[PDB]
Amino acid sequence: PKAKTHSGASKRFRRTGTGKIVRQKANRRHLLEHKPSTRTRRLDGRTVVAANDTKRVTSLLN
Amino acid sequence: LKIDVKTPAGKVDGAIELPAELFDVPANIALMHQVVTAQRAAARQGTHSTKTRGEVSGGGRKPYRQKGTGRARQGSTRAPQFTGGGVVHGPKPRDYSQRTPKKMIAAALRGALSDRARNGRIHAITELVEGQNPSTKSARAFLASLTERKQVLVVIGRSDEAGAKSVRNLPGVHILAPDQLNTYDVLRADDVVFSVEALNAYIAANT
Amino acid sequence: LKLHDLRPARGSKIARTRVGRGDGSKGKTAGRGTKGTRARKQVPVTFEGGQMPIHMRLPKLKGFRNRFRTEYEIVNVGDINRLFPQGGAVGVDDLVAKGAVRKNALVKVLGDGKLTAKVDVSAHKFSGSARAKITAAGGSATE
Amino acid sequence: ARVKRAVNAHKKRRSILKASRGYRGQRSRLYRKAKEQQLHSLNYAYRDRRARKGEFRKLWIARINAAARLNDITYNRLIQGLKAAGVEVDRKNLADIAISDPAAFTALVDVARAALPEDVNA
RNA sequence: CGCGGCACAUCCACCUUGUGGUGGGUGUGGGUAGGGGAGCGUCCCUCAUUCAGCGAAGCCACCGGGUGACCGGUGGUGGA
RNA sequence: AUGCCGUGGUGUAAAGCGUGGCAGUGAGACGGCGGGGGAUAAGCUCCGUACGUCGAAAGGGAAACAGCCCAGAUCGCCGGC
RNA sequence: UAGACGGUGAGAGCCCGGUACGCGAAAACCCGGCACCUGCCUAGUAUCAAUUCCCGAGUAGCAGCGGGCCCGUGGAAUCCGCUGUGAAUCCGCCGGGACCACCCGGUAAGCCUAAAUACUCCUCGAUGACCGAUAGCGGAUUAGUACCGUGAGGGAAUGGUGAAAAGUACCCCGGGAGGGGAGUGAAAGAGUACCUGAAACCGUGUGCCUACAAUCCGUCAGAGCCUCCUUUUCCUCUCCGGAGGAGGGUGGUGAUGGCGUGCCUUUUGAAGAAUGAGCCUGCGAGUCAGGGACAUGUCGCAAGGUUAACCCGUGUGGGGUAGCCGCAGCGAAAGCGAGUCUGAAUAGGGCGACCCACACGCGCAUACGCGCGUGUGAAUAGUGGCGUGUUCUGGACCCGAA
Ligand SMILES: [Mg+2]
Ligand SMILES: [Mg+2]
Ligand SMILES: [Mg+2]
Ligand SMILES: [Mg+2]
Ligand SMILES: [Mg+2]
Ligand SMILES: [Mg+2]
Ligand SMILES: [Mg+2]
Ligand SMILES: [Mg+2]
Ligand SMILES: [Mg+2]
Ligand SMILES: [Mg+2]
Ligand SMILES: [Mg+2]
Ligand SMILES: [Mg+2]
Ligand SMILES: [Mg+2]
Ligand SMILES: [Mg+2]
Ligand SMILES: [Mg+2]
Ligand SMILES: [Mg+2]
Ligand SMILES: [Mg+2]
Ligand SMILES: [Mg+2]
Ligand SMILES: [Mg+2]
Ligand SMILES: [Mg+2]
Ligand SMILES: [Mg+2]
Ligand SMILES: [Mg+2]
Ligand SMILES: [Mg+2]
Ligand SMILES: [Mg+2]
Ligand SMILES: [Mg+2]
Ligand SMILES: [Mg+2]
Ligand SMILES: [Mg+2]
Ligand SMILES: [Mg+2]
Ligand SMILES: [Mg+2]
Ligand SMILES: [Mg+2]
Ligand SMILES: [Mg+2]
Ligand SMILES: [Mg+2]
Ligand SMILES: [Mg+2]
Ligand SMILES: [Mg+2]
Ligand SMILES: [Mg+2]
Ligand SMILES: [Mg+2]
Ligand SMILES: [Mg+2]
Ligand SMILES: [Mg+2]
Ligand SMILES: [Mg+2]
Ligand SMILES: [Mg+2]
Ligand SMILES: [Mg+2]
Ligand SMILES: [Mg+2]
Ligand SMILES: [Mg+2]
Ligand SMILES: [Mg+2]
Ligand SMILES: [Mg+2]
Ligand SMILES: [Mg+2]
Ligand SMILES: [Mg+2]
Ligand SMILES: [Mg+2]
Ligand SMILES: [Mg+2]
Ligand SMILES: [Mg+2]
Ligand SMILES: [Mg+2]
Ligand SMILES: [Mg+2]
Ligand SMILES: [Mg+2]
Ligand SMILES: [Mg+2]
Ligand SMILES: [Mg+2]
Ligand SMILES: [Mg+2]
Ligand SMILES: [Mg+2]
Ligand SMILES: [Mg+2]
Ligand SMILES: [Mg+2]
Ligand SMILES: [Mg+2]
Ligand SMILES: [Mg+2]
Ligand SMILES: [Mg+2]
Ligand SMILES: [Mg+2]
Ligand SMILES: [Mg+2]
Ligand SMILES: [Mg+2]
Ligand SMILES: [Mg+2]
Ligand SMILES: [Mg+2]
Ligand SMILES: [Mg+2]
Ligand SMILES: [Mg+2]
Repeated sequence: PKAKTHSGASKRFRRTGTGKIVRQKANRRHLLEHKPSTRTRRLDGRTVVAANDTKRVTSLLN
Repeated sequence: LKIDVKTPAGKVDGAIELPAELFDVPANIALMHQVVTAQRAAARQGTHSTKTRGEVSGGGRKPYRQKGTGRARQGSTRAPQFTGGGVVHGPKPRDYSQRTPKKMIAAALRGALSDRARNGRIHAITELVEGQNPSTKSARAFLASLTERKQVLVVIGRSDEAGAKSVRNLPGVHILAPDQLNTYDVLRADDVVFSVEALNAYIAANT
Repeated sequence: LKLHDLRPARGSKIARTRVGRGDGSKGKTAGRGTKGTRARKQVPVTFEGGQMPIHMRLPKLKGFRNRFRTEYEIVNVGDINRLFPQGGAVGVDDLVAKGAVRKNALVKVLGDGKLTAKVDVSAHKFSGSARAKITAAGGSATE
Repeated sequence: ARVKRAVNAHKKRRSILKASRGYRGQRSRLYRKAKEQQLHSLNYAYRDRRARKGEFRKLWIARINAAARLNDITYNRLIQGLKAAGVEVDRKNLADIAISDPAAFTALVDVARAALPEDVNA
């Protein structure tokens, strides 16, 4: 039986050209009036997955 | 590199050149071992079977009450710890055969035949029996003249029925077609005996 | 020769671990030890003890996927130069035969590496740098 | 293939039962009880092989003390005097001498007494 | 600490001077959960070889052996 | 006073750091010192302590006596300190 | 052309049934062929005309409520059901994922249709790195039997003398049962309680110890007895053999001295007065599947590696390029590409490519390199198979509820 991948994990993670796994950052969907532009700029963009969670994230993605 | 072609109840009548790329390949023991193992694995039937606790006859109801008895609770009478109960992790029908790549298979066969040729255990003959009537006596005499060892492999064309039947029932003689050569049979054989047409067909097939 | 002479390469075959067979090996708990969930079952990978998991507390990657995207099989002028030091007309089937590109696919030429041979290559959708390098070397880049 | 356990399984049973001969009760008859007694027996033997060195030294010291006090000196001062005289005769051989050659033991006592200092309390 | 046997690691020189062996120093060798390494014994198949109604297997006794799981020899019973 | 951060020397094989495979553990106990709760009682309860032992540590001492004192068992010896 | 298998007083190609190979069917049935027989064909072909008719109805469409499609009602197309309303016949109608226009495709609401696919109560012929009497079917034995239940149902246990009954004539003790002597048999150390014949368990004989002692039953120290062998001096009968004397060593026993809180599980901690175990023999728990996922060892080929289905072969062999992975990345995407995205930015950032232990010419600095042309040759790389560890979906290490 073919292995199945996790749907939410595939929707929330992706790999780069050399094999790193990147993600987007939370706290940036609503309630933006009180957040300074410095905070929102920090939350903007993509970032790599922590070395503590990389094993579980890899297992989810595979 | 050059073997002599012999005739039954006769003498030499030709010579056949063995190309180096087919009969001079170095012997790779590990590769030959892997290919031979895969062959013997594919040769298995794998028709063993047992019954699990779900497949043993009966055993549906809970035999008695859990509490107030003074005995172990049992759940079913076909639990594996019971006599006559099911088998745990027992044999089931299996398919033993591996996916050995063609390059490895061919390399192992070529190495086996190279070993045979290098040691000088390859013989070529025109035919096994003069006429169209098989004769095990004359065939056995011819092979005894050619060689004296217990195991012999005979490679003859699929259309040479008289030669096939003449050596069919000789002990220690194995027969196969040119396109069915393989490492296990070649390595089991002490000597390899080729018909001229079979040798040419094999060489032409392998270019 | 002689099937009783074949042996496997060293280190290719190791004995399996049989895990419930006494005290001199993985003893009785068979490497589990515990008394909890892991003593009898597996814990699902998605489970994090009850707090919102990593794959649920993080946002979905933004965007969409193009249903009609066209993909090209690319090759660099450096590769072309290495494969065809003699120059001459070069086509998609020649690229496939030389094995620098997949078959039954659109071919796009990119401009990485250096090119000295004069080649009149034909493909789809050249790059600007590749076109410049082709015309500088003296060949032609046609779709 | 199905393998019957009996041929392999009886070897350790035979060895344990042969080793447990001479025990009384279940301990020489049943394999399960002979196994526990074998565990205890071998632990006891290991412990006692180390302890018997101390026990034999104790016996030698007692016999040497008896001989010394027979020759009117304490074990204390006899050992101290032999060390002073530089005699490195063993305690085992000292006890053997005490039992076998009393004249030799007496000579050793005089040697140790001479080697002792003039006042042992200074 | 003394004398003798074993093992692991490291260092020093030889042998194919790391696949590993030869000799010599130095350190180390309690151990549950657990991790790594290497082995004993039972059965079946294949290849080679060898024993067997002048007695196989199995069982029983005795005498020995190995660092362990365990092994060998001799006799008795037995009958493939 | 200690403890903590950095730095220059000296010493020390089985320290440390990175990245992978495979874990177990996440009920601790008593003792010393510093505290809270309690009545400054508890073989009470909760914290700290490059503090110890037990857990997972046999041997000698404390009459007996997981947790106290000494001391960490490769094997043999009818040797010594 | 026969060395398959089995039997026969122990391993048989030449002893037997057989095997290779070759012959064989009254009749019946199946299949095929030929006739009889049956039925169809008995002028319409093309051209033109574009005026008319027909082209499957309570159907399609539409609305409501549902079902099902990757699609959980959603912007929801296509398909199916009930309710209501309800068309047109080619200038018709339906489809191409709401819908509209254009274009493309097709011709619903009638019916039939081989082969490639699925299965084995059953009948022949084979096979097994399957079981071998607690196994394998519940069932080698009277087996769905005995037995249990009102019933639906549940559901066992029990194989082996010997080559051949040659199955012990006869005599004796005995009511018999049973035994002894004879006898058969290679063997009764095969006697219808029968091949081999283990352990628990129960006797009989015998060596040692034990009735003033407080014992996890052992261990270390240790006298004394008993037994069997050897070195001495003695019976020198001595070819003896050894009584006997001493010594030494085997083996059995163990007066007496010290030390010593059973095993497992679970626990901070149990000899524990916490759990479990009367005893022996047999059985009883990390397995298998998948071109699954991750990591490793090893092997083949290598910028390539590899086939799936399937085809052909007595096989494990030969074909088979569809596909998969590698071969360039960045971006939500259009797209661009060794760069790309954000951005006004040729700013900075993120991700991705890019080598130097070096030389030579170029500008370079005292040197060190900074990009280029080559070597002083600066080293990459994947992929397929097979082992091992872990993991996924499966009953998934085994056992256990209400
Ligand atoms: Mg938003
Ligand atoms: Mg803002
Ligand atoms: Mg059932
Ligand atoms: Mg149930
Ligand atoms: Mg049954
Ligand atoms: Mg069964
Ligand atoms: Mg193939
Ligand atoms: Mg246990
Ligand atoms: Mg583990
Ligand atoms: Mg746990
Ligand atoms: Mg716990
Ligand atoms: Mg447990
Ligand atoms: Mg799941
Ligand atoms: Mg919550
Ligand atoms: Mg005794
Ligand atoms: Mg000591
Ligand atoms: Mg130590
Ligand atoms: Mg250790
Ligand atoms: Mg362990
Ligand atoms: Mg005989
Ligand atoms: Mg056997
Ligand atoms: Mg025997
Ligand atoms: Mg502080
Ligand atoms: Mg680690
Ligand atoms: Mg907790
Ligand atoms: Mg806690
Ligand atoms: Mg305090
Ligand atoms: Mg307090
Ligand atoms: Mg407390
Ligand atoms: Mg404390
Ligand atoms: Mg614990
Ligand atoms: Mg202690
Ligand atoms: Mg410690
Ligand atoms: Mg102590
Ligand atoms: Mg002293
Ligand atoms: Mg036969
Ligand atoms: Mg119609
Ligand atoms: Mg509708
Ligand atoms: Mg629906
Ligand atoms: Mg819908
Ligand atoms: Mg309608
Ligand atoms: Mg559309
Ligand atoms: Mg139909
Ligand atoms: Mg059909
Ligand atoms: Mg049965
Ligand atoms: Mg039996
Ligand atoms: Mg009835
Ligand atoms: Mg007779
Ligand atoms: Mg007999
Ligand atoms: Mg018999
Ligand atoms: Mg009986
Ligand atoms: Mg019998
Ligand atoms: Mg008395
Ligand atoms: Mg007392
Ligand atoms: Mg005692
Ligand atoms: Mg005591
Ligand atoms: Mg408790
Ligand atoms: Mg108890
Ligand atoms: Mg008790
Ligand atoms: Mg208790
Ligand atoms: Mg309890
Ligand atoms: Mg209780
Ligand atoms: Mg009980
Ligand atoms: Mg396997
Ligand atoms: Mg590999
Ligand atoms: Mg992308
Ligand atoms: Mg922005
Ligand atoms: Mg940039
Ligand atoms: Mg490789």
